[PDB]
Amino acid sequence: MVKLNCRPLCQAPTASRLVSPPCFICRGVAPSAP
Amino acid sequence: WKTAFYAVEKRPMFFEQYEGGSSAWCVKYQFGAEDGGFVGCCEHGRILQI
Amino acid sequence: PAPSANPAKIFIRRFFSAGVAKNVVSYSNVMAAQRAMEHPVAFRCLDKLGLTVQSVKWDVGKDPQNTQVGDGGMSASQRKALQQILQRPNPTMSGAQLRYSAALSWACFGRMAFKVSVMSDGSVNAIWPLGIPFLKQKFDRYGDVESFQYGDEAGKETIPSFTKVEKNDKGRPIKNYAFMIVKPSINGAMNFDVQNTPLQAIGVPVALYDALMARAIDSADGTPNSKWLVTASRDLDDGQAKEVKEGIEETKPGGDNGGEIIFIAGTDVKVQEMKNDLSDIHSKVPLDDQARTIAGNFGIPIALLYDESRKAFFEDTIEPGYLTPLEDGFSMFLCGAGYRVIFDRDSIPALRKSRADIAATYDKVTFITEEEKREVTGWPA
Amino acid sequence: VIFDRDSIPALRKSRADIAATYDKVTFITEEEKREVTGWPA
Amino acid sequence: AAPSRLVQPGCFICRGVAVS
Repeated sequence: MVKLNCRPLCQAPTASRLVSPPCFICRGVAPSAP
Repeated sequence: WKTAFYAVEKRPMFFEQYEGGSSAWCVKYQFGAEDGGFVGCCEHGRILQI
Repeated sequence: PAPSANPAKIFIRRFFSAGVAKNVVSYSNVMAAQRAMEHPVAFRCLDKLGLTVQSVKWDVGKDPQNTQVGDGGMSASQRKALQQILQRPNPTMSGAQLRYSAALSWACFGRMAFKVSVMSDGSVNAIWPLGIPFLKQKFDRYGDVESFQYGDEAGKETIPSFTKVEKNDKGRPIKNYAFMIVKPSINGAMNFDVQNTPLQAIGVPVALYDALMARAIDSADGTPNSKWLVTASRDLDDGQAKEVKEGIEETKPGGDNGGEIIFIAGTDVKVQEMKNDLSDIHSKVPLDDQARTIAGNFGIPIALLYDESRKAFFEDTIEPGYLTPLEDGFSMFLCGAGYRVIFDRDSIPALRKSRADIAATYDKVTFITEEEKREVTGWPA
Repeated sequence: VIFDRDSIPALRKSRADIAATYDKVTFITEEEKREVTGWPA
Repeated sequence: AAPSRLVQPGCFICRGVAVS
């Protein structure tokens, strides 16, 4: 009963982005115009 | 949390040599635990979503 | 001194798990102990055992086996204060009530717990007994309990054990702790074991007892208490058959023609008298046997429920099953070596005559010095 | 290790009587009268 | 319970000058 065992010879990197909370807006300003 | 959700424990984690199915050359261990949980009154909590 | 390495580590490995605050008594046992307080015989034996132990009188004194010339009566004021609390515990309770509740919890569960309030210098301030059903304790990594949890959510006083607590330079503690006196059992497991209570082996006969009494109370109300099942014949003219009824009926005590004969001309009526034994409703024979079992299991001579039996009940079960373990438990960690809590034997009214004659006959012997004649019957020095 | 027999509450009566009657005996030294009922020396 | 909103006050500044 053989039980295998494998380990990727080579490896690799892993990139990712870093989105961050934006310069905000506020819903509804009092002094405004239609 | 001390009253919005309760944790139930009956019998802690345990191991034991499972006598039976174990021979003079191979051991078979058996572990177990007994616990559960439920909510208390769920007008004590709150969740924020988008 | 203490090597801190006991062979009780065989259970925290896998038979137990550290830092969980497991309860000390299974809830089935607590319910059995609660309903055993309502049972007639079980309560009777319980309050008798609690009453007798409650009667003995406490005092601190020099211990007989005082080989420790380096006496542990550290201050002689802590011992004075210790006497105070053994006679006057925490306010709104006396030492008698403490003895009663301690023995009762020990008899019901095989456990004893307490709480101390040592001020700052080994001087104990008060003693509180702990409610054993809802008392939980947590073990260390090696072999023993370190603190006791008392309460589910609001009560969270993790009162330390006597093992690990801020000790004085001599060894006396400085902050609160608890005792957790335990009754031994098979397979060791000093604190991890199952309880050892007579309630463990009395489930069946009490169930038999209440079942039979349920039969007794049931058949008491439900069986007709009437006699003289009279029945008429099948041609009897209701209009004169009722005359037969009133004729039979008008013989009661406080009746006009009572005690005179009943004459029936023709149409033979037949009466049969019901037995209505009702003299074995509770099954007397298989009821006292169950009472004896739930009595003998508590260790009480049947005769109590003659003076020979009383002396036996005092010096065979009560003394070496409640008095010696409670005394040894307090003596172990409440004071230093050389001094320990003692109760007077002569304070028991049933042993007075026995002590009296024993004292008299020893007096007659001569090849024995006076001091050993004393110590063999109390009387330290 | 030794346990003292006189600590048994039921045995006190017989030990008391056995000591009293031994006291009446005379052809016996005091030391052996002791050891026959405890009391080493 | 049904999901309830959490409406908060916005950018409130003025009561006396309308914007052109």
